[PDB]
Amino acid sequence: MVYVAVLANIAGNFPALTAALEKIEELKEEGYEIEKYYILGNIVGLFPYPREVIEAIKNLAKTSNVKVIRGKYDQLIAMSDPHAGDPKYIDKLEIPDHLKATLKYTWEKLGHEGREYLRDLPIYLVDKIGKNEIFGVYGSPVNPFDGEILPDQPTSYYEAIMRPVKEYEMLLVASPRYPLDAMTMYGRVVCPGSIGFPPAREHKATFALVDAETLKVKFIEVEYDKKIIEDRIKLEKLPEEVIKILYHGGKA
Amino acid sequence: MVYVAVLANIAGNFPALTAALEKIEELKEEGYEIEKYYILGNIVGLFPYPREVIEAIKNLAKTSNVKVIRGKYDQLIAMSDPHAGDPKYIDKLEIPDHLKATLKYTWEKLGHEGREYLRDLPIYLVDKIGKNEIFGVYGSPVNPFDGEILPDQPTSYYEAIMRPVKEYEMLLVASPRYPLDAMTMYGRVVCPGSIGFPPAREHKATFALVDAETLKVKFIEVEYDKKIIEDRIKLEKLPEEVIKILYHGGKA
Ligand code: NA
Ligand code: NA
Repeated sequence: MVYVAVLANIAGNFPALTAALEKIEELKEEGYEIEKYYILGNIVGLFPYPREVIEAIKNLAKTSNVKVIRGKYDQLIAMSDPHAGDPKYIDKLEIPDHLKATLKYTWEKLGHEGREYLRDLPIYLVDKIGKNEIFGVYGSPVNPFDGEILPDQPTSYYEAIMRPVKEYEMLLVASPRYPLDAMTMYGRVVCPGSIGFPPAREHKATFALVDAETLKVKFIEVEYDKKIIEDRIKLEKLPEEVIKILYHGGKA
Repeated sequence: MVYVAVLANIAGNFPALTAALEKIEELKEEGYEIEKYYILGNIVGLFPYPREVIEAIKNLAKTSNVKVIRGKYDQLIAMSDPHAGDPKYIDKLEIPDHLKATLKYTWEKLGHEGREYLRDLPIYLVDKIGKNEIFGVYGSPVNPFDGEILPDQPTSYYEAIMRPVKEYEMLLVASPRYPLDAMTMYGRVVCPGSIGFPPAREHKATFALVDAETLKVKFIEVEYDKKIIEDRIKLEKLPEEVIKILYHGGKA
């Protein structure tokens, strides 16, 4: 049958992304036919593989239908003056010291072409899975980049969030960080989980496959190598906090 | 020919809305074919005619194709607990004093049925005006409710704002509060003007008619009676500050 692959929060973690894409190639040998991909942010920003992540997405988009939308971290980079000489503007932003470091590094490594790529990324996902209209945004409908839809809340919580977008059958968001599939009277609120941004310990690249016909959601978890990411963080001189996030999780 | 009427920022000003609608009816008698209406927020919130504004729209929706989206003020009311006994939460919001007064007034005057109506209002407008896809939001694509797009800026300013929504031919926003029609390489950024929220002195109910085939924008200005609004403000014991905004304009 046919499913739509939904991924989110790669956050510059190339190994996690590669593991996920390879699992998908394998599932296609298992009866899954994947007509298109939805990739929610953050795309880059935390882990040291910004260029490899974008290249992998660009390559996928050439042979498959890929719709990508930017996340908070992507926007913090894209919003900078196009010909800024450095990422110093970041030191004034109200964000943790560790994020300031990774964002600066990302800004630099991306170069002008990488930064322009982020600037071309849409903010909103408006498409249909099957014959069903769906809407997608990084944070929440009320606030695209700073809004946070929490996982583990009662149906009433999700019902109120879905109301403003009740014309859509499904709302796709990245902020919950964990697999979420909440049916409400106004439609379903869904989070595919997190690809490369660990929410806690023993993180596994997580994403979702949604049935284009029935809209049912299946969540997939795939292991990836954290040691090579740890080594890269060290080699690149990034904050120890980034390693702590890798193994114990952290919030956006 | 055929046009789509675009209105924004009624802000509870029934007399202004009535004047605009009546002008539309006159233009129809003059050969203007109106296919549908787009009514961007703020619907209610500042002036004392919340119930009458909603009733006028509802009746319009009965006979014509009308799509409405909420604005900042509408959201501040809709976000409240469905069974709160008063609008006291508003006093703790970081908004000017006069707005607390008018929002609380609006909250109670709306009644449960009125507030529920705002809660059903979509946040985003996604439609086609002919073969042209369009997107609409109150503030800005980056921040739906708090985002502000300025008028009278260089093309480069609007270009950067259109880029994240470049999949659409036209972006409709209310925040500029003045007629705006800026063409960029990524599409046009348009503001129909303000229907009932004066940005300055001698304000006239302003809206736009968009050519359903050429996407050409025509702005219309209509006069309405401010004295009856002033009198209503006084009768309802609302801030003198609202009368000030009425004749000298005020900011959202
Ligand atoms: Na729905
Ligand atoms: Na465009």
